[PDB]
Amino acid sequence: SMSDVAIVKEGWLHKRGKYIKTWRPRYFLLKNDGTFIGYKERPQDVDQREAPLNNFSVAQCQLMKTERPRPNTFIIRCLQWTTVIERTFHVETPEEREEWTTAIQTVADGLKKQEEE
Ligand SMILES: O=P(O)(O)O[C@H]1[C@H](O)[C@@H](OP(=O)(O)O)[C@H](OP(=O)(O)O)[C@@H](OP(=O)(O)O)[C@H]1O
Repeated sequence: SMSDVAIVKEGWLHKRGKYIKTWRPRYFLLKNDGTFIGYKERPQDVDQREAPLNNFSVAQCQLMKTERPRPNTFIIRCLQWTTVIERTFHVETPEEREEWTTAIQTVADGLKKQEEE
């Protein structure tokens, strides 16, 4: 339950439009349970956390790193019921990128191990 109610990583990143190719600021939270919730601003109190901007599952995903159109870009491709969603993000260093990427992967491995048994 409670590990399964925790926050793995949170912080700001750039999120690119699907179609309108602009980077936009989002405060994101990586949850143990596999949800990835994003916000316009860093969610102030608890009450603000309850109106998110972005919401997807990242248990069952591919973590890909790219250097276009910006260095330290990454793409998350994650299964979402019957379809995949792909989302493109950006951070200032490859080391930040590598930390975000490794943390997402940590959440997914957590749950792949639970599905196995
Ligand atoms: O702005 P454009 O390029 O037209 O494409 C939008 C944005 O990328 C949205 O990201 P953001 O909401 O951060 O602005 C995204 O929301 P999600 O990534 O949360 O799904 C929309 O997905 P849909 O509403 O799901 O179709 C996608 O259609």
